[PDB]
Amino acid sequence: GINPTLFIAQLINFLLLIFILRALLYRPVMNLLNERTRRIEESVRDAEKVR
Amino acid sequence: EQLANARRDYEAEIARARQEAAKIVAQAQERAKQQEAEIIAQARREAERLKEEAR
Repeated sequence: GINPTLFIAQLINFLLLIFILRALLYRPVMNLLNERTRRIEESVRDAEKVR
Repeated sequence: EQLANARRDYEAEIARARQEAAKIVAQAQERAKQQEAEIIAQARREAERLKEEAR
């Protein structure tokens, strides 16, 4: 398969899938940040309560 | 959640410790009153013995 039109279409589809994956990965970063913040807050609260 | 509830739990624990301290203070006061009454009785007995010796 050697066709410039096919290559252009494949590149366009790859770019669209890249945007979709960008949104999907942007969600996981927020999820991980929320988890880390929750863990830090829990540790701080436990220390304060013990003191 | 344990820390959030444990703020009030520690407040209640301080209140319970204060109640236990009040109970211990009451027991100590009762013991001290008994000791003071015993000392007063001993002083009265010594006074009676001294009066008898003087007679």
